[PDB]
Amino acid sequence: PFTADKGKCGLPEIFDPPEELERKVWELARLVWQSSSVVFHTGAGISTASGIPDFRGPHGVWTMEERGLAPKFDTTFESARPTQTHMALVQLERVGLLRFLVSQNVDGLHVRSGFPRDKLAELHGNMFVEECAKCKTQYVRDTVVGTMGLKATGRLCTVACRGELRDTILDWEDSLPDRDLALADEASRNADLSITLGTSLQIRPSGNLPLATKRRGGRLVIVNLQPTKHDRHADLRIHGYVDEVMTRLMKHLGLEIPAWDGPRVLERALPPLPRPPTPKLE
Ligand SMILES: Nc1ncnc2c1ncn2[C@@H]1O[C@H](COP(=O)(O)OP(=O)(O)OC[C@H]2O[C@H](O)[C@H](O)[C@@H]2O)[C@@H](O)[C@H]1O
Ligand SMILES: Nc1ccc(S(=O)(=O)N2CCN(Cc3ccc(-c4ccccc4F)s3)CC2)cc1S(N)(=O)=O
Ligand SMILES: [Cl-]
Ligand SMILES: [Cl-]
Ligand SMILES: [Zn+2]
Repeated sequence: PFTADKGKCGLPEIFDPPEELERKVWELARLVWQSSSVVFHTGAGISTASGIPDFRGPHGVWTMEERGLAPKFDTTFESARPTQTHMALVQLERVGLLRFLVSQNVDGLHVRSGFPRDKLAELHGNMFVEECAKCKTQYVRDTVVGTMGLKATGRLCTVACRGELRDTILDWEDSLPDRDLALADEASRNADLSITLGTSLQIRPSGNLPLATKRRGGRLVIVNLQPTKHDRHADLRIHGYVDEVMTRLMKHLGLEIPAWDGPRVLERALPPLPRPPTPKLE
């Protein structure tokens, strides 16, 4: 916990030039069109444009620790708004173009964006979510649960139980939730397209799940400013700001990015909406 390996921190950013970027986002559009089963994998990089610093980027929580500096928040977790990328992923699921979303983010923002919980794996837990130790019932709070490390928050269960409520934030030693990880693994293995968004993929087993798509001929796309662990294994790497890549993709796919209504919780995916007809590819 003092000595916990924090991986490689503050590696240089790569920026694809605009023509190369435009050409790579079109090829990402082509792979989404061809894919039966698209799984998205998200890391702290999708929440940097909403004021929340990442871990290993130039101004990351671990990077600044290594240099004896403090990370800088431009928001509270509570006042944080989902990004363009968060709202793009909401819409891609609604029109049936995303099968499953796996996130390492504890920032609560996929849930607040209105993303269906039944298509989300929160591998490292959720700051707004507490769980009953007895009935395993989860509560999505409008404020951050004040503890970390699967501790007692001080509230009791209201299930028609008085079970002790605990946070969902894994400590370094704590293994991933069996339900979320099993569902993340399954969706990853069965995917023909895995797209990683603002993750450096350095955490096991979180960062290895996109590799499971590569078995039986699936395609891997990494979108990230820095190198990631699995750059070698990727069919397509896109070095740009994830908001720019996702707005450009959504425009190629015929899809508008929807308004955020403010914080809302959807437990179960609604029936799919109409989507644009597919272009002729080959
Ligand atoms: N706007 C942006 N657009 C694209 N990429 C970005 C952007 N901003 C940052 N990045 C990139 O996004 C990447 C973010 O990678 P990391 O910072 O390792 O976060 P994780 O989600 O992988 O951390 C996993 C766990 O490790 C921790 O201990 C916690 O337990 C976490 O849950 C960087 O390479 C940035 O270059
Ligand atoms: N970007 C960022 C920066 C800070 C926070 S946080 O202040 O809410 N807080 C959260 C817990 N960590 C400590 C950890 C303890 C155990 C860890 C761990 C669990 C499993 C597998 C590997 C692991 F390393 S990490 C400190 C920051 C949140 C984010 S966000 N947008 O949610 O990703
Ligand atoms: Cl904090
Ligand atoms: Cl819908
Ligand atoms: Zn209970």
